[PDB]
Amino acid sequence: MFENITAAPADPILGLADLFRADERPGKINLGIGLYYDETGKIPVLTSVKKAEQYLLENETTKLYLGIDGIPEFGRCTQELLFGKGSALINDKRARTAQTPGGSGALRVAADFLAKNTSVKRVWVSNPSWPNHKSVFNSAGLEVREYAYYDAENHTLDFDALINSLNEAQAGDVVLFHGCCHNPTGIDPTLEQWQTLAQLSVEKGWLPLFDFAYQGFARGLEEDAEGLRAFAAMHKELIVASSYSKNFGLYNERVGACTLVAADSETVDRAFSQMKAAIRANYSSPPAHGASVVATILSNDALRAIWEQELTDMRQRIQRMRQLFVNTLQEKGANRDFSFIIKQNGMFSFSGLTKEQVLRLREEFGVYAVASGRVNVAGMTPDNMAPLCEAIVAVL
Amino acid sequence: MFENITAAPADPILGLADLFRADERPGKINLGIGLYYDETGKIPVLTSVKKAEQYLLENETTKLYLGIDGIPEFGRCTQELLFGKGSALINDKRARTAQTPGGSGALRVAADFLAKNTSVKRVWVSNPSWPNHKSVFNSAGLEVREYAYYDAENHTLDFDALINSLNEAQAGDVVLFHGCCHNPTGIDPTLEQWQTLAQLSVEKGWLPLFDFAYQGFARGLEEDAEGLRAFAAMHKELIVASSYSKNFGLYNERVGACTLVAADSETVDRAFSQMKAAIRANYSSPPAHGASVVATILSNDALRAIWEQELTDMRQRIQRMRQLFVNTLQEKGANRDFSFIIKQNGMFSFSGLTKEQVLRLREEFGVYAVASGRVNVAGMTPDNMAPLCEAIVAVL
Ligand SMILES: Cc1ncc(COP(=O)(O)O)c(CN[C@@H](Cc2ccc(O)cc2)C(=O)O)c1O
Ligand SMILES: Cc1ncc(COP(=O)(O)O)c(CN[C@@H](Cc2ccc(O)cc2)C(=O)O)c1O
Repeated sequence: MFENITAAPADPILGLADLFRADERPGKINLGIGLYYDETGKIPVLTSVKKAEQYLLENETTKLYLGIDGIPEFGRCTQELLFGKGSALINDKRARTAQTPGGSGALRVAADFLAKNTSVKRVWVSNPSWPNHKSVFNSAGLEVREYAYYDAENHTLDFDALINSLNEAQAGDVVLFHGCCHNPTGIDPTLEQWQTLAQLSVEKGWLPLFDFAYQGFARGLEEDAEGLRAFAAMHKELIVASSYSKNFGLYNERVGACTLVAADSETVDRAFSQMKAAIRANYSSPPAHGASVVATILSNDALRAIWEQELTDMRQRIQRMRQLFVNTLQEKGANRDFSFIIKQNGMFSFSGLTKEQVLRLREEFGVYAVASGRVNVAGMTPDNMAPLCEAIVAVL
Repeated sequence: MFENITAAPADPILGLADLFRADERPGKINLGIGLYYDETGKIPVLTSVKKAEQYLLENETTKLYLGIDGIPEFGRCTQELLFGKGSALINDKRARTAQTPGGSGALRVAADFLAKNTSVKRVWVSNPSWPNHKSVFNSAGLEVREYAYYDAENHTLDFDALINSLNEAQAGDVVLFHGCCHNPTGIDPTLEQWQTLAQLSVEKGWLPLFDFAYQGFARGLEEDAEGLRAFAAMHKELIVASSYSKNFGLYNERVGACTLVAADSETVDRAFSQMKAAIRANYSSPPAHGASVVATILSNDALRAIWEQELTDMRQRIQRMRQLFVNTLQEKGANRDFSFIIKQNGMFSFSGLTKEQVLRLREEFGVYAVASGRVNVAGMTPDNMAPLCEAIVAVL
């Protein structure tokens, strides 16, 4: 049976890892995958989480199957964190949430729900975009089409080119928006541009699906949900695929949520029921550990207090490593003017290096960036800066 | 968008939980979902588990993304428990293993891999079978045909209707077997009956797909893997969906595995890149806790030793709950002769009860079995024995 099977091509991102993990060179830097690092070059486990885990250790009496929808309380929490204190979405009981294996699994769940229970045939995804967006959607049968976004020549959001693109989307189409910290550009639309698309997309008849894997690294919690919050006000229906792998450091435990919002509760209920079935034929029920951490924390004032500060801390060191990055570039002999890098939010930076640059940075200096020229600021440290900035400077 | 969505009818097993949960009558018993219970009727967390968790607590420095295929250890270990320490398979590097969100997720990973890369068209699954095999396979767009298996009248494995109903299996079809502990019958083919099927399947050109989710509750670890190991000798190609949910009480952390057998290293290799690819479009990478807890315990002679006993002890108490069940049954009324029960393996028993019988125990006595009339031995205790045996008796 498998004599004919053909070797697939590796994950452009995740596959880099393997590569990295294999060079035996000394000074190898890894600006690949989006991992938050600390000053001392490591991927710590936050403190609020070890505290959460200890609590679990001494408190857990069973490993009982969770519901298909996970821990209720983790849901309440995701919602509040998503919509706000006493939103009508919550007051109206218009949202139903499901704990899933990461934000990558909230996607896959969404798209099996859409295709099986809807008339959705197409999903529009920005250009550029997170390479897995397509494969996820494709796998559920859906067609993926791309809209314009990124003004190369000037490092922004080309609004009108964006708008003009989406004028080709039929009603009933699904439009895919990154909540904040666009991956991999780092550019995000103002509150007005969100208010815009918000009105538009309502008139145009689109289904908006928000990929929110970074609440907290742009400006902060409550303010990084604005776009999303503008949308909710308008729409009767929407879907959000959220991740807690970056803001809780829980990468390998897989914590995320799939939120569904309908016109009302009777609906949402009916609709949610089908979502479950989508799960039940996938993985059945979600993993406990990681999500129980999340609720525990979000539920406790002290622990929360602690986590929030851990967050703002992660964010601030990033904002720091970015200023530091250009400065040194500048101070190191860099052709281009990189200051547009200080206009990008989140863990990355859409560098501007060509495929052959990124290819050379690696074979020749041991540096590791995604071929799009995506660079992970969070992987930058005062101890690697110089050497880093020197290789780049040599390849430019 | 969601205005015409048809509510779905709930999972037949998990759905039962909901009902149990919301029921308020004091003496309610729950013989539904396959969860191991203790003398006092709790679903305790194994000592070897707690122990390994502690270890992780103290020693975990990171939550870094696992690989697509998970913890190498975890795999290396799974194949061993699957094929046996010395096995050629291992020595021939013909197996590849991916850590997954349970036995469910492995099933699904199997389906999405087949579907997408094989030209497999139909999957054959017993009658009766576990109700999710269908849903899983369908959702991958596969045809589910049934083979015959259980001989009601004398409660047994009719090898005859078995062999005859599979005569229509086609070459390239996929035959699906429960390695041991048949859910929901509890009847298994003998090493001989196994030796034979292995012979056919070869001769008739089938892809066997083993569903192993209870290794250790029949006879014991190595004993229960006979059928599988017989197959492994003959076959060149094989698929195995394993789960640790029951033998390690890890129900809610989703731990199981998917093993791919091929003729050679190169093959399995190519063929596994494809599998990974299928993983990347679903959930990305596996959840770490639970699996880490398994490699921990299986790589440590000591905790291992502690493990193998908690298991042995779970089995023993089950077998005791069996012989006590019939004993109290007879000794309490019973027209029927339930003596065939003692001949079933694992947590359940195909009771021989009526749809309308289980509807009444539930409604009138708080008892909770599945509709097929499948009862959990494991959810039986010395304290509840009487009261259950009374209602069952009053509905005969
Ligand atoms: C925008 C975006 N959305 C979702 C995800 C996946 O999040 P999880 O919660 O499932 O981890 C990511 C992840 N992006 C990171 C990490 C990653 C993970 C898997 C694969 O295949 C590739 C990358 C990244 O490297 O950009 C998003 O970025
Ligand atoms: C026969 C069978 N095969 C596989 C599995 C996989 O369970 P995992 O928890 O490892 O994924 C099971 C488990 N079935 C139990 C519990 C259950 C699980 C999911 C759903 O939807 C319903 C019940 C059972 O009671 O049969 C098998 O049983």
